[PDB]
Amino acid sequence: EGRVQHFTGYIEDGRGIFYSLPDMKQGDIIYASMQNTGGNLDPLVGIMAEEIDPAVSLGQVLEKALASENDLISELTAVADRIFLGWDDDGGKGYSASLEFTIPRDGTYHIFAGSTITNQR
Amino acid sequence: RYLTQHTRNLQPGDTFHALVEPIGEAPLPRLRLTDSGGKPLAFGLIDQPGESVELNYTCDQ
Repeated sequence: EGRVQHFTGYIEDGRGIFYSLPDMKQGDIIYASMQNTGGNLDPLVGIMAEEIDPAVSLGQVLEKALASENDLISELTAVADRIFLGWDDDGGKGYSASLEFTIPRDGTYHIFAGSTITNQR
Repeated sequence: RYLTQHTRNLQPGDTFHALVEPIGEAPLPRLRLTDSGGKPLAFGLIDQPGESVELNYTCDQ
């Protein structure tokens, strides 16, 4: 319709790909969908006004050695909202990653794409 | 040293409850609730008496 593009790439161990929006439109609906095609990758979509790499912030949560698993869930949710403007769910049989966001502020924004911190055993 | 059990399918809007009661003065274990894949959903909590671990969860999928 308005502006739709297809993006393909590879995700390494805890490494993402940065995309920068030239100018955010006013009163627009942004739809982001990402599905894994190979491997056990868990999709995750986030956006941020700045271009600061969140690998250090996400790595600290993974590096946490707290016995209680409630902290891991709480820290992940808190660090996502306090840094990323918006984020979607990871994995799942249905919509693996489908985030709708409207920013009525204009300007250049950076959309982030990467993985999450889960377990598969 | 690890115990895992499977449950039946849950309809949307249903709840879930679990409880652990030690018998032979054994140390309190750690209990958590995940899905088939393994993604965590809830974690056990220890109350003030320290003789029971209670977990509650509701599903929207």
